[PDB]
Amino acid sequence: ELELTQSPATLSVSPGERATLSCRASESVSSDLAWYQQKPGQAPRLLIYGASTRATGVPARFSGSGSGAEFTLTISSLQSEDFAVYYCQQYNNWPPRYTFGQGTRLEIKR
Amino acid sequence: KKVVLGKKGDTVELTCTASQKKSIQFHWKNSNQIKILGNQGSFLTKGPSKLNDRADSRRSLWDQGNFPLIIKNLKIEDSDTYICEVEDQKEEVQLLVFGLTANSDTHLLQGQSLTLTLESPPGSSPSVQCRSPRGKNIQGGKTLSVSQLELQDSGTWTCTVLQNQKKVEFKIDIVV
Amino acid sequence: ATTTLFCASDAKAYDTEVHNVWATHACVPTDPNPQEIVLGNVTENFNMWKNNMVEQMHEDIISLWDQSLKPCVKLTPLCVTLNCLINCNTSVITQACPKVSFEPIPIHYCAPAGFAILKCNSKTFNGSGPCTNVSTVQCTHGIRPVVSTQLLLNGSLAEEEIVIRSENITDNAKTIIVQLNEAVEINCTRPNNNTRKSIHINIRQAHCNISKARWNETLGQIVAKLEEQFPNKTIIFNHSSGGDPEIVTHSFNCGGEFFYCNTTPLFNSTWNNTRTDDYQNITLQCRIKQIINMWQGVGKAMYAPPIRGQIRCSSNITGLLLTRDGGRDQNGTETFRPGGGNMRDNWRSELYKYKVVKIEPLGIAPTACKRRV
Amino acid sequence: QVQLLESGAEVKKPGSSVKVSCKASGDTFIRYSFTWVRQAPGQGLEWMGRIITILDVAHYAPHLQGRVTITADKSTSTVYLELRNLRSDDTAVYFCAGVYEGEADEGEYDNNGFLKHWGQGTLVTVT
Ligand SMILES: *[C@@H]1O[C@H](CO)[C@@H](O[C@@H]2O[C@H](CO)[C@@H](O[C@@H]3O[C@H](CO[C@H]4O[C@H](CO)[C@@H](O)[C@H](O)[C@@H]4O)[C@@H](O)[C@H](O[C@H]4O[C@H](CO)[C@@H](O)[C@H](O)[C@@H]4O[C@H]4O[C@H](CO)[C@@H](O)[C@H](O)[C@@H]4O[C@H]4O[C@H](CO)[C@@H](O)[C@H](O)[C@@H]4O)[C@@H]3O)[C@H](O)[C@H]2NC(C)=O)[C@H](O)[C@H]1NC(C)=O
Ligand SMILES: *[C@@H]1O[C@H](CO)[C@@H](O[C@@H]2O[C@H](CO)[C@@H](O[C@@H]3O[C@H](CO)[C@@H](O)[C@H](O[C@H]4O[C@H](CO)[C@@H](O)[C@H](O)[C@@H]4O)[C@@H]3O)[C@H](O)[C@H]2NC(C)=O)[C@H](O)[C@H]1NC(C)=O
Ligand SMILES: *[C@@H]1O[C@H](CO)[C@@H](O[C@@H]2O[C@H](CO)[C@@H](O[C@@H]3O[C@H](CO[C@H]4O[C@H](CO)[C@@H](O)[C@H](O)[C@@H]4O)[C@@H](O)[C@H](O)[C@@H]3O)[C@H](O)[C@H]2NC(C)=O)[C@H](O)[C@H]1NC(C)=O
Ligand SMILES: *[C@@H]1O[C@H](CO)[C@@H](O[C@@H]2O[C@H](CO)[C@@H](O[C@@H]3O[C@H](CO)[C@@H](O)[C@H](O)[C@@H]3O)[C@H](O)[C@H]2NC(C)=O)[C@H](O)[C@H]1NC(C)=O
Ligand SMILES: *[C@@H]1O[C@H](CO)[C@@H](O[C@@H]2O[C@H](CO)[C@@H](O[C@@H]3O[C@H](CO)[C@@H](O)[C@H](O)[C@@H]3O)[C@H](O)[C@H]2NC(C)=O)[C@H](O)[C@H]1NC(C)=O
Ligand SMILES: *[C@@H]1O[C@H](CO)[C@@H](O[C@@H]2O[C@H](CO)[C@@H](O[C@@H]3O[C@H](CO)[C@@H](O)[C@H](O)[C@@H]3O)[C@H](O)[C@H]2NC(C)=O)[C@H](O)[C@H]1NC(C)=O
Ligand SMILES: *[C@@H]1O[C@H](CO)[C@@H](O[C@@H]2O[C@H](CO)[C@@H](O[C@@H]3O[C@H](CO)[C@@H](O)[C@H](O)[C@@H]3O)[C@H](O)[C@H]2NC(C)=O)[C@H](O)[C@H]1NC(C)=O
Ligand SMILES: *[C@@H]1O[C@H](CO)[C@@H](O[C@@H]2O[C@H](CO)[C@@H](O)[C@H](O)[C@H]2NC(C)=O)[C@H](O)[C@H]1NC(C)=O
Ligand SMILES: *[C@@H]1O[C@H](CO)[C@@H](O[C@@H]2O[C@H](CO)[C@@H](O)[C@H](O)[C@H]2NC(C)=O)[C@H](O)[C@H]1NC(C)=O
Ligand SMILES: *[C@@H]1O[C@H](CO)[C@@H](O[C@@H]2O[C@H](CO)[C@@H](O)[C@H](O)[C@H]2NC(C)=O)[C@H](O)[C@H]1NC(C)=O
Ligand SMILES: *[C@@H]1O[C@H](CO)[C@@H](O[C@@H]2O[C@H](CO)[C@@H](O)[C@H](O)[C@H]2NC(C)=O)[C@H](O)[C@H]1NC(C)=O
Ligand SMILES: *[C@@H]1O[C@H](CO)[C@@H](O)[C@H](O)[C@H]1NC(C)=O
Ligand SMILES: *[C@@H]1O[C@H](CO)[C@@H](O)[C@H](O)[C@H]1NC(C)=O
Ligand SMILES: *[C@@H]1O[C@H](CO)[C@@H](O)[C@H](O)[C@H]1NC(C)=O
Ligand SMILES: *[C@@H]1O[C@H](CO)[C@@H](O)[C@H](O)[C@H]1NC(C)=O
Repeated sequence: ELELTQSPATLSVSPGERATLSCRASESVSSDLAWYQQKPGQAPRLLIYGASTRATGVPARFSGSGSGAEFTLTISSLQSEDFAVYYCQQYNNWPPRYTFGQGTRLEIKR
Repeated sequence: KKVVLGKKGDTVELTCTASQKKSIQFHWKNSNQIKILGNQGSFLTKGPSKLNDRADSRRSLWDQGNFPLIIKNLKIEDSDTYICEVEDQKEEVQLLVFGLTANSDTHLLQGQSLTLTLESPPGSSPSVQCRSPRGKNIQGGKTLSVSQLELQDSGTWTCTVLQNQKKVEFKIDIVV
Repeated sequence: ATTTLFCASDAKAYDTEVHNVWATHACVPTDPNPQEIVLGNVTENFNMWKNNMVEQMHEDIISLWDQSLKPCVKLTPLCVTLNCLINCNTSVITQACPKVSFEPIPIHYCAPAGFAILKCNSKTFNGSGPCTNVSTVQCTHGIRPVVSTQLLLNGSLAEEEIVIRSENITDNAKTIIVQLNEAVEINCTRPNNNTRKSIHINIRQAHCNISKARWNETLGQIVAKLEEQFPNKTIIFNHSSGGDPEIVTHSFNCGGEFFYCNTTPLFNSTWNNTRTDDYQNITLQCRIKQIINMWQGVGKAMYAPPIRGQIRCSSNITGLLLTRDGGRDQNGTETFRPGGGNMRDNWRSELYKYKVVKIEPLGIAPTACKRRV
Repeated sequence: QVQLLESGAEVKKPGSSVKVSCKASGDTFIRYSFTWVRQAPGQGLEWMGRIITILDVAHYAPHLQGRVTITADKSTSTVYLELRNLRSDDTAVYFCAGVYEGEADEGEYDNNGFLKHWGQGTLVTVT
């Protein structure tokens, strides 16, 4: 099997600040990585597919890059509705044996 | 020769027989030598006839040695013989499709007469054997007429049509 | 004889080409000094549709496709011996799908130790008719294993005139193999310029070009031969009559790209002694597919998505497969729709000149001697 | 264009069989694949399986093949998830998930492994 590792557990941010994330795979993987969003009790909306192409409706505030093992992500002008759990789900093995990722979350100062 | 019956709308399945068990070439021709179907290697070729979208075949049984002919939405115009050309044989069967119904759709009363309608294929001689749940086993030729249609005559009468010791059952719309 | 024949192709043994890998593991190098012994005044009934040699090549190519293009999902039927609801459940197989290189290589079927291969040399040969210039060899000429429908690609050309071959005419069941005497070219590309994957929630598009000023010449000779078989009727070409997508359109392969080229602007014209086309670049619209129907038996398949760009096929056209539409409704016409699909018919157009025979040496004859006892 | 409609949130004793359905509209059911993602309370997104609508095939994780199976009743356009041999670890939220494929009927298939359309989630809990 494979394993996706996240560097932080949460992400210390603030509104109007830039946020970056990174996903690391246990093995080698090409540009077949998609980034997912996650809101509590909602549907995990798609963000990027293939690590460099936005979906139909994803704003320009969300972007990312990287290949091989490291896979970056950038969030320009962090809005109020952009505070949601993020996920990393790899898909590059045939037959499909991909499992999951850890995921990060934005923080709230309190 | 083998012969089956159609029900004007359902499907039909005319089969060929093979013994080599190797999934070889075969065809289907009408009485005018027109192609309908046929294997071409392992693919399927629909012949240039009036049954393009209606002809079909069960691809999963070719390697066993059975080459059926699946024709959906049967019409009276397709009542014709067909030819099998598996190895060098000329296995021929005949198709006879017709439809049995009535004229008065829904507006009917108690104490009225009933009329039937049969569109037999051109060049045939059918025998309609009516049967009713009340025991009215009406026997006659092609056209049949009933002089009593009351509340007791309710229920879809199953009038079967026999020809060459082959018969198929149908239904009758009776709305009173 | 009904023997096996060892192949003999000029391989490379170093590149990652599929056919070079297959030819290295099961083929021998080509004969550097071939010998064709010309026989005298002999005549042999060369039947071609009952040739058992073509039944072997077809089983030696299926073993190559199971070593070349491994399908991602190989859905194939499988029935159970139950008389008649027959139990016929599918059996899928999931394998890795690496996009590999793909290019045919000319192979040579050679006779084993103890047998010989005859070869006619008549410029017409007629098919299942006995010729007279029979010469023996030990290995056939260059044969490419190209798998295609409606248009026989890369291969040998006719000697002097476009000849037509068919097992039996006027029975509209046997395909008519037409061999050309001049190589009609064809170029099929898609450089890059179409990275648009989907349209709504193009990379699946390609095209081909045929020299109209050159293609009309070869078609003009085909109708000259077909009218010799039917002088009073009218030669009317048409598109396919429907069926599976590998038969309705043209289908060839180039590096895993399974081009399904629509050939309606190539057979639409009706004919007589005069033309009905126009008056250079006939845009033959093609399309890469992913869920195909295997030619090596019943059952679908599914391959990996196409390559990014620069897919070129600098082919040739040596043959042409044509069917016929006869009947009692045929009011003085001749319909020649494109057929093909049976790959055995693709190689019978190549292995028509040969036949595998053995030498029986006994003989009995009457004479005037007598054994002294 | 497409929508999803999960089944009802039903609780069952660990050991029985579980069935989850999902309907759709907006596009023909055999035009694109469908997957299944497991949402456990407080855990991540575990991948259950994937099913192609045309080719009735399925691929799963190595720790679920002896307990799950997916069918796609194209006559009713409703994917099913027969999850038998229920245990205590299997308490999670199940939901369908789809992703469009360009013209798979004609053969222009794409094999999109990502996920775009999602349902809402049915609650599965053992006692
Ligand atoms: C009938 O007969 C005719 C012959 O008469 C057949 O025609 C042949 O058809 C072949 C395939 O259709 C075709 O083969 C291609 O040739 C290309 C050009 O070859 C020349 O260049 C190479 C490199 O310079 C020389 O070594 C060689 O000697 C030639 O002079 C090759 O480049 C092609 O290989 C690429 O395509 C295949 C397709 O699957 C790949 O598998 C293969 O690995 C190569 O892939 C690379 O290139 C593609 C192009 O876009 C990339 O998308 C891909 O990602 C790879 O890219 C990497 O490498 C490139 C460098 O190449 C680099 O820039 C990039 O960044 C990546 O790192 C292929 O081999 C024959 O040439 C052609 N013959 C003739 C004479 O025309 C015809 O097919 C027959 N009919 C049938 C039905 O078979
Ligand atoms: C190449 O082959 C194709 C084979 O499909 C052929 O196309 C079809 O030919 C048939 C034969 O004539 C056409 O069928 C008729 O066409 C006339 C002319 O439009 C229609 O009016 C007819 O429809 C009426 O008649 C039927 C009974 O005959 C009724 O049942 C029907 O309800 C209508 O009242 C009839 O369809 C057919 O239209 C064409 N189809 C196409 C798409 O062309 C084609 O002609 C061949 N090519 C050449 C050059 O010959
Ligand atoms: C090469 O292929 C040719 C066609 O592809 C073959 O031609 C076939 O030749 C035979 C011999 O004449 C023809 O058979 C005739 O069929 C008619 C029609 O039969 C109907 O009527 C009779 C009574 O008349 C009835 O008993 C039947 O059931 C039919 O209803 C007969 O009347 C004739 O007597 C004769 O048998 C074929 O029709 C013909 N094929 C076609 C498609 O026209 C030819 O044989 C092949 N060559 C070789 C060497 O085999
Ligand atoms: C009967 O079959 C034999 C088979 O060999 C035919 O002999 C071959 O004839 C061709 C001519 O069409 C020869 O090609 C020529 O070769 C010479 C010398 O190599 C060269 O100068 C020419 O440019 C041309 O290429 C061929 O060599 C010859 N075969 C052999 C082994 O010499 C013969 O022609 C056939 N008979 C008839 C009437 O066709
Ligand atoms: C190959 O390319 C040819 C290009 O001509 C395609 O033929 C065209 O196909 C369209 C789609 O069916 C036809 O349009 C239809 O016309 C009928 C009237 O006959 C109309 O009732 C329909 O609503 C529809 O508009 C079009 O007529 C036809 N062209 C001709 C000259 O007949 C062909 O479909 C392509 N085939 C493949 C396998 O790609
Ligand atoms: C059968 O298919 C052939 C395929 O080539 C058809 O020939 C094509 O016919 C069209 C007629 O619209 C030609 O278009 C012409 O283009 C010139 C220049 O742009 C323009 O001045 C004309 O008004 C006309 O639009 C087209 O060039 C020609 N193909 C080639 C390669 O030259 C033929 O018409 C088809 N026949 C039938 C009965 O469908
Ligand atoms: C009909 O189709 C043929 C090929 O399908 C077209 O030939 C192609 O024409 C272009 C335009 O001139 C050629 O590009 C040029 O090639 C030369 C030689 O390398 C290069 O130096 C130039 O800078 C330019 O790139 C192309 O090579 C040629 N194809 C081949 C195989 O040689 C033809 O133009 C088409 N007819 C019409 C009227 O468009
Ligand atoms: C060309 O091939 C055809 C068959 O494909 C041969 O035709 C038969 O020939 C024999 C004797 O020559 C005749 O008795 C038959 O009646 C012919 N049948 C048909 C359907 O034509 C023909 O002989 C071959 N040509 C040559 C020169 O041998
Ligand atoms: C298909 O492409 C081939 C080459 O890939 C073309 O062959 C060349 O044609 C030009 C004339 O336009 C000649 O000057 C060249 O010498 C040819 N090449 C060679 C190697 O001889 C061919 O013309 C193209 N045909 C079509 C129909 O597009
Ligand atoms: C195949 O044929 C098409 C149609 O002629 C070619 O497209 C033309 O290309 C020339 C030069 O590249 C242009 O001047 C024309 O305007 C193009 N026509 C159209 C309708 O766009 C195409 O280039 C040919 N393929 C190759 C490889 O040359
Ligand atoms: C496709 O056709 C071309 C010609 O249109 C063939 O090129 C010829 O190849 C022979 C082989 O030795 C040469 O003798 C000729 O001089 C070539 N002619 C031209 C104009 O290039 C080409 O070989 C054919 N392709 C295949 C695979 O047979
Ligand atoms: C073949 O026949 C011709 C006809 O004259 C003759 O000259 C020749 O010798 C014959 N061939 C043999 C090997 O005898
Ligand atoms: C075929 O086309 C060429 C031009 O490409 C032309 O010279 C020739 O005359 C045409 N053939 C006929 C029979 O018109
Ligand atoms: C039919 O063709 C023949 C030659 O095969 C010819 O003699 C005859 O005149 C033609 N028919 C007509 C009506 O011209
Ligand atoms: C075909 O051409 C001939 C002359 O070669 C002519 O007599 C005949 O009428 C033509 N056919 C049609 C349908 O016009």
